Amino acid sequence: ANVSFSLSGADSKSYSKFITALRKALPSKEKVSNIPLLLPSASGASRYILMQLSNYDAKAITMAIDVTNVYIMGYLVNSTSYFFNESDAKLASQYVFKGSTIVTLPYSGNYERLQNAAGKVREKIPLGFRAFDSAITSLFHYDSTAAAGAFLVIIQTTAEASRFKYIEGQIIKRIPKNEVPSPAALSLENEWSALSKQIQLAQTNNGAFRTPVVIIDNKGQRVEIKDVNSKVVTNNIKLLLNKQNIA
Ligand SMILES: *[C@@H]1O[C@H](CO)[C@@H](O)[C@H](O)[C@H]1NC(C)=O
Ligand SMILES: *[C@@H]1O[C@H](CO)[C@@H](O)[C@H](O)[C@H]1NC(C)=O
Ligand SMILES: *[C@@H]1O[C@H](CO)[C@@H](O)[C@H](O)[C@H]1NC(C)=O
Repeated sequence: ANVSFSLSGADSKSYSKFITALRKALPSKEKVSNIPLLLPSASGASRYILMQLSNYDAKAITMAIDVTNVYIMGYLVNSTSYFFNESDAKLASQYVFKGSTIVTLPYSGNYERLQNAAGKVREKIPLGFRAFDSAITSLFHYDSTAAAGAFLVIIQTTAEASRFKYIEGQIIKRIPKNEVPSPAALSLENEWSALSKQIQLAQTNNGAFRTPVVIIDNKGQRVEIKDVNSKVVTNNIKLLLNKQNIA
């Protein structure tokens, strides 16, 4: 695997080192406003990196991540791989976990689909170390009725934390006790592509966003980000979705 993390003996520093390693494992040819810009495209196997995760009992699964968007495609346990039911995952299955028995999951990997499958919205799914441990166990034995919920936990704990310092911070605060994420965290998840797009457009607009991005803050209030001097841009977002993959 290109990156790996083990919950056994982990603390806030080992988690942060892992997230930092995930961010550096993603290819990038340039930075925009000091933030690494993801590749507009990649071909073959080079389009994916592998992330190995082990729970407290040392049971491990390996997940494949699409480097152009940090989306999880599927995962491998024993000699069976499971991929989301969507075209990008179907393509990924042609290049990773070669030789494994490929199982197609009954849902795609976007949040709306996963929430419906799990029967619960992100606002009510606890995150933290024990939740992470529990999610890995569910996928390790492929408990089909818990998989969607397990993906919701893992995606936010890895992919979303790699995209935003604030979300990385949310997991750290939840190490001693699981707790649902804040509305602010979910707001950043939903606006990642919009923020990525505006930061790139701002480059030929003297730092100002063409269209303000609206999120909600830690106090539950509506806040507008309209320029690259915002704290969200200088000290929060850590990866940018390439504009060619937005609109
Ligand atoms: C990820 O690991 C694979 C397998 O060793 C390697 O071929 C590939 O170059 C790595 N990708 C990156 C960008 O680290
Ligand atoms: C995947 O989704 C398609 C519709 O987009 C459906 O026809 C197919 O049966 C699904 N496969 C699985 C594994 O559920
Ligand atoms: C993988 O093998 C382990 C050890 O036999 C087993 O506990 C686990 O359920 C298997 N996972 C799947 C999804 O088959």
